[PDB]
Amino acid sequence: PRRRVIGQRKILPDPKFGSELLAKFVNILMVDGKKSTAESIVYSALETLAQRSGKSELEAFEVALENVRPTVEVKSRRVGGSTYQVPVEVRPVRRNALAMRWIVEAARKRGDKSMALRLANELSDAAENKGTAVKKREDVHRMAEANKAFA
Amino acid sequence: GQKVHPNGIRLGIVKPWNSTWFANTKEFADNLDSDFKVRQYLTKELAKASVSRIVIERPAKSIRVTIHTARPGIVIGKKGEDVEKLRKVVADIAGVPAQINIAEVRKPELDAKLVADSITSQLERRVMFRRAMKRAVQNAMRLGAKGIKVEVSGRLGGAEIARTEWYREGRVPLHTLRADIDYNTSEAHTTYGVIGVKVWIFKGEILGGMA
Amino acid sequence: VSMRDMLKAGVHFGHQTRYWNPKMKPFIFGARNKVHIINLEKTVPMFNEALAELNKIASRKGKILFVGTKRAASEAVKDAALSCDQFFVNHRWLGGMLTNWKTVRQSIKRLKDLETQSQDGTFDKLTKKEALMRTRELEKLENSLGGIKDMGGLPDALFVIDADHEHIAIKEANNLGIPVFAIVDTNSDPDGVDFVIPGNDDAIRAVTLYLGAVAATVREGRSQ
Amino acid sequence: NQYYGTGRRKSSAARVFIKPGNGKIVINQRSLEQYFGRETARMVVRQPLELVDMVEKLDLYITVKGGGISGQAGAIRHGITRALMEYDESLRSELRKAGFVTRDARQVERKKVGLRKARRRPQFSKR
Amino acid sequence: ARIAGINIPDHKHAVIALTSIYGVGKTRSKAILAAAGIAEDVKISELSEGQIDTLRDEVAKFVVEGDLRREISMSIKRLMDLGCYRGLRHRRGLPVRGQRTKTNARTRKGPRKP
Amino acid sequence: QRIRIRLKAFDHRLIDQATAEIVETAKRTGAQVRGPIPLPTRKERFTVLISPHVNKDARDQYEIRTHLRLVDIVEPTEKTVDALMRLDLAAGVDVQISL
Amino acid sequence: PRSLKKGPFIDLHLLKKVEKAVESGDKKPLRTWSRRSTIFPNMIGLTIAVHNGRQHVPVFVTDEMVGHKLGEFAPTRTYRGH
Amino acid sequence: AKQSMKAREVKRVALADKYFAKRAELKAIISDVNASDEDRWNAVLKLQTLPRDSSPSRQRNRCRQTGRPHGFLRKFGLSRIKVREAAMRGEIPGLKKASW
RNA sequence: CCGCACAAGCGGUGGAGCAUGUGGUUUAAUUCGAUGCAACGCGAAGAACCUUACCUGGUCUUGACAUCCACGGAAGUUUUCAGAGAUGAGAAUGUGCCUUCGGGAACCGUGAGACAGGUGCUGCAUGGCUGUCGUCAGCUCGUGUUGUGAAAUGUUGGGUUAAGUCCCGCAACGAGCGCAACCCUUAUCCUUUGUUGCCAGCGGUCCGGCCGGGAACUCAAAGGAGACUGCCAGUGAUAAACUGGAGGAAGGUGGGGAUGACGUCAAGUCAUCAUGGCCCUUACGACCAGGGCUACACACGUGCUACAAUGGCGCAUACAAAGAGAAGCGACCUCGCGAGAGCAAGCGGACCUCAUAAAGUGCGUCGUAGUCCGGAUUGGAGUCUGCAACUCGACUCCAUGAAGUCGGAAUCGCUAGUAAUCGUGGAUCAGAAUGCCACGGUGAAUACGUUCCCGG
Ligand SMILES: [Mg+2]
Ligand SMILES: [Mg+2]
Ligand SMILES: [Mg+2]
Ligand SMILES: [Mg+2]
Ligand SMILES: [Mg+2]
Ligand SMILES: [Mg+2]
Ligand SMILES: [Mg+2]
Ligand SMILES: [Mg+2]
Ligand SMILES: [Mg+2]
Ligand SMILES: [Mg+2]
Ligand SMILES: [Mg+2]
Ligand SMILES: [Zn+2]
Repeated sequence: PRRRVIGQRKILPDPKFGSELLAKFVNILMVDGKKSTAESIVYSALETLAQRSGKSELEAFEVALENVRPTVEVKSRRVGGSTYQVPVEVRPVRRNALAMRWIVEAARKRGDKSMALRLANELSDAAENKGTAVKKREDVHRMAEANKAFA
Repeated sequence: GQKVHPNGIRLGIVKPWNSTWFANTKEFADNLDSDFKVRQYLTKELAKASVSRIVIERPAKSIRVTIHTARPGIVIGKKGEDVEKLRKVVADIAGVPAQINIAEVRKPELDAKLVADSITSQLERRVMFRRAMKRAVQNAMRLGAKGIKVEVSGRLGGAEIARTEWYREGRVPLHTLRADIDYNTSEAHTTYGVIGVKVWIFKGEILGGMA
Repeated sequence: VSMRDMLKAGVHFGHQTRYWNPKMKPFIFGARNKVHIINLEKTVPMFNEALAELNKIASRKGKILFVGTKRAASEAVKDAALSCDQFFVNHRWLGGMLTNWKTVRQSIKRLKDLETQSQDGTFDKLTKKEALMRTRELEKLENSLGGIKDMGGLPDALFVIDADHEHIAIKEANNLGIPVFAIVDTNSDPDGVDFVIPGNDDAIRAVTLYLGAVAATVREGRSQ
Repeated sequence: NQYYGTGRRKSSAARVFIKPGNGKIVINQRSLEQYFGRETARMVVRQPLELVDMVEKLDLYITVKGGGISGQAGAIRHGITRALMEYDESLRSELRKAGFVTRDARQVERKKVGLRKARRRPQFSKR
Repeated sequence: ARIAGINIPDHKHAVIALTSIYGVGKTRSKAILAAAGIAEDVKISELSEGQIDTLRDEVAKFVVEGDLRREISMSIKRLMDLGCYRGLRHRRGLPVRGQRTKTNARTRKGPRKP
Repeated sequence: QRIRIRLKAFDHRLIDQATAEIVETAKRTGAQVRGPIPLPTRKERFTVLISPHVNKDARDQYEIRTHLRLVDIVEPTEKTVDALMRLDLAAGVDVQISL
Repeated sequence: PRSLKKGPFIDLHLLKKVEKAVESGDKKPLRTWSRRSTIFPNMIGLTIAVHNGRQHVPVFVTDEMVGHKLGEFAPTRTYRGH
Repeated sequence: AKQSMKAREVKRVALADKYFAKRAELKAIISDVNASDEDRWNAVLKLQTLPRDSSPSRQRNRCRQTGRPHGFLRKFGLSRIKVREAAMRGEIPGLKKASW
């Protein structure tokens, strides 16, 4: 973008609910460009969400995200020729994106003998404001504050 | 960096081929190999004639070839005796009844072969390459060639190093497929060394395609 | 033109007393409100004697180049040239318009070739975008040499508005010996004008007066 | 009246035909669900008809050939939209805002020399 | 549930616990299971001893794991004793099927040596 | 009973001319044509190293496109088949005749 | 390794030399250039030299060696480490 | 390259031709099963005798113009260099650069 | 100022095993070159023999190949012994055609030497071709002006573009090499033509596009039309230019190629070819068998398969494009577990074949483990190609079941149908694909910005 920022491909919504955050979300969980393998695992989570954690999974969909959607961010930059780890805000879209990465990663670190089960759990886990995605929101919300020497 | 071949690129756009005959995978390889051989024999016979072009189209049974040269009377000889025996040698070396036609070019300077080879020769006359090529470009401009470009490379005047050089006259555009550009290379084997020569002649852009 | 005819148009008007050129002292009536006032007593006879020379030149088949690059007065000077079948420069002056006659002739030929080609055809053979681009190039050549496409050779006389603004033209003319007829405001240097008219060069009314009188006398010189 | 349609996407092509009546889908003589083992694809063909909500008004005899399941469906949807514009004669504006008449081009890039993929670059080892 | 070679390797699907024995591989094991008529996925544990008896038979019919290793050892033994090309290589502990020794021969070559 | 004829060439202009001349001559002989049907032309791609010196990057791609036309006359007579034999075509074109 | 429709490839002239040896009883190891020909039952308990490419090496055949190529026994390279 | 090599190739070719028949029928006998296994045995043994150069395997594609062992184009039997050249001139009927 | 240069992102390398090149090493030979970019799965689009130049040995000396003039024999065909074959040694058959009868043609062989030959050295003698900076935006000239003049101006400045793109300013104006465009392809539509291609309508049909027929639509392939910030609104020096919207199939050079301005780097190539000169010439020339180009204490580069539940396994089950092909593909049917084999039609290919695409989808399975993961390696047993497969081919079946549990330092690649994945074909080829060249399936994420890394 040294000339002009090139926009990331603009996405379209899941049909199962007409929503898109799913769409962007599944696009995250997707591995080796296989859409069919990915969407299966979200329904193996959101469906089991609407029951394990209570109805309205699509609202549980984000109660975790809410628990994870970051606010403070650290774009370390050598403004003076020396790298400064300055805490900074990010527009809404990113923190959503970031969070989405922040959870899917946690669905790859739990074992449980299945990937579908891991996504279901971590979602609810962070849906109760407890776990890792929220944690990796905590720590970033911790080291961002810890380094505030200069703007 | 390395330039592309102006003739090749403009093939099927403004440059018709040199051999038209249809062929199939089984006979294509033999047909080109025989075509290469007659051309090789003919060019040597036409070295005296100073041939500019040699086209070869094979009809389904017969083979026909046309020659473009600055010396029609030399190719005619007397009652076509020379070219007659030539038709013979070619018909046989190609194992096909042969028909030989001549279409002499009326503008020898406006053909890159004739000019290039004249240059090669004059160099073998050890004339001053510089004035040689310069006289040639002036003659082409006098004939009205929209533009001319020439290049002599290697051992200019038996130089113990290769002082490769080029000269450009008028306008000779490249990268524009609309432009009609005759091109040709040639060589001259001086006792000191082998010297290559390239020639471009732009005669104006064509409109409406190969027609 | 009579002194009364000029004065109503405002020919006596000039630039500020802050901005004047030294050689213009003889032609300056005085100052009012820190404004230079031009003397019509000199202006009228010099303009008449210049009109005599212009009539003479046009009556020996002279080619006349009206020169002015003011954005306000460009169309006035162009129409002035058209009213007497002459040649003009109404857009920014280009150096070597006179001394470099050969390059201008090649540009004139390119303008003529493009207009002839469009009438002849082959625009359809070109892509529609390319044909439009060729029309734009023809328009650009017209905006550059609309006045001098038919001049044929170097002109026989020059009429210049605001000689200081067009100083390159007068330098060229003097280098060629082509006579210069110019409306010279107080801020201009009058050395380059062989028949000098000291007068306002901005005001549309006085400029149109100059042009109309010159063109009437040029048509008169042509008529014989 | 049978309504002809021609929708093309990726490497699939699709002839489409609409008949007013009870809503039904018959593609390559298959039944949609029976055609696609994926739901998204059934939803994609239904989406243009669903947006106008005229599903019960037109039945569908359609044919698709070439490409893969996603291209098949895309081309089918495209053909559907063209047939809908033809039948209503006022749907062109609705489809244009919707985004279903885009076509989208996007043919796969041809592999290029010296490149393991049409754009992938063979590893260049600096060190 | 004893069978040729190892006894009761693991409680896994018959074909699995079967292939577990050296000299018994996916195909020999599945063919033996088909010959026995015992089910493919039934666990070796909890399988009828009478069925296990049919297995000891159908397997001892093959060269048993202990016997197999002896015989291949003797094969390679001769192969070397003849000092034959592959005989030599075997003695040299190097690839004996034209695999390049120039690079990537570690499988038989073993740990890197300066 | 038919007379089908396949024409192959490297330039469409020649093949088009050949077909045009063969349908029109059929009209002169009162032969009923099936029309100059176009057919998938065959593209042959060749990749070739362009440098004698050792490199992999230097490469070039050429193509041979074989234009292909088909015609056929439902009811031939001496006047139709003999006219095709009488007709003389250019070299670059290919004539295949079947009944 | 080899198609068993026609059987193991052996050289004719090697058959000649070997059978002549045989009928003539033991002879000093005849020499051979065909590393390829397959050992046979008639060639048992006899020696033969075989060009390792720079020189023919003497190998004394035995029952088991039958059914293999003569060349396998001859080494075409040397090696002694680093 | 070496005219020696070119002539070697010409010879290999011309020679290996005539025995095509013999070579062929020989394999036939050999390949052909249901034989007594001696008729073949000697038959294959007989085939062995023929000039080793008889096998088409002995032959080697070689650019006709330059006798070059690598870079052979079955469609032309020429070197990648020489075919490029002949193309650039336009000899190869219809051949043009491919862009897509 | 700009560029996957950086940054934000995915997927990697660097670990493992193996394929693959290179150096080192060894060899008799392991033939020759390439050596940062711009060598190192490079030449080589394919070393068993051949290939082939390297080694070993066998051999020939006007010769393997060419012209020369003699002498003789038709040309040939078949056939035997020795040899490893080179080759000798024979031994038979034929001993032909034109001729104006002389001979000639035709070849074959022996002699004469003139001569042949070189993959011998010299890319620092060169031509030719190619790599690079770099498709980088630059490089210049005519005229003019000024300078007595070496010169400068133009190309400078400011907006502003992908661009020395364009405009306004500007003693500069024009132009060229260029850029752009013209080319091919793809994205929409229209005309013409309708078989081997299609079936909308129908009549029939065994219900198969299959057949009456249809010529609609798909496709097919020749022609065409369409994208121009055209248009509108809003900025901007009112100019250029930008932005958004509408229309539109596509929007701002619509996507992709080809095209490399000078010029640079004694770049690379004298083993494509050509060639200056030097050296061998009973041999650095020529033929033949075997070995060698595949060696392994080793080191680097490139690539492939993995480490496993988005997985594996089994069962059923689905959507392609582009091509190749008559010493060919090789249908069908029979045999075999397969490798294949037999049989054998059709196809020179919109007709036949290769060939029934995988990922997917549906069902059971396994339940985290060195596992039902991965697959190396090895034994055994065969198949095929090629006289011939041991060194040293490919593939099948049985068994073995490594290492490896996502790989430091460091590092590399990509901004959309992209990367990633999964299949497909082709070249080279008797046979010998992880290598190359193409075709499709599914198909991401991020790019705040330019401080910086490099590059220009
Ligand atoms: Mg070979
Ligand atoms: Mg060398
Ligand atoms: Mg070198
Ligand atoms: Mg050098
Ligand atoms: Mg050897
Ligand atoms: Mg090697
Ligand atoms: Mg690698
Ligand atoms: Mg598995
Ligand atoms: Mg694990
Ligand atoms: Mg590759
Ligand atoms: Mg693909
Ligand atoms: Zn003034």
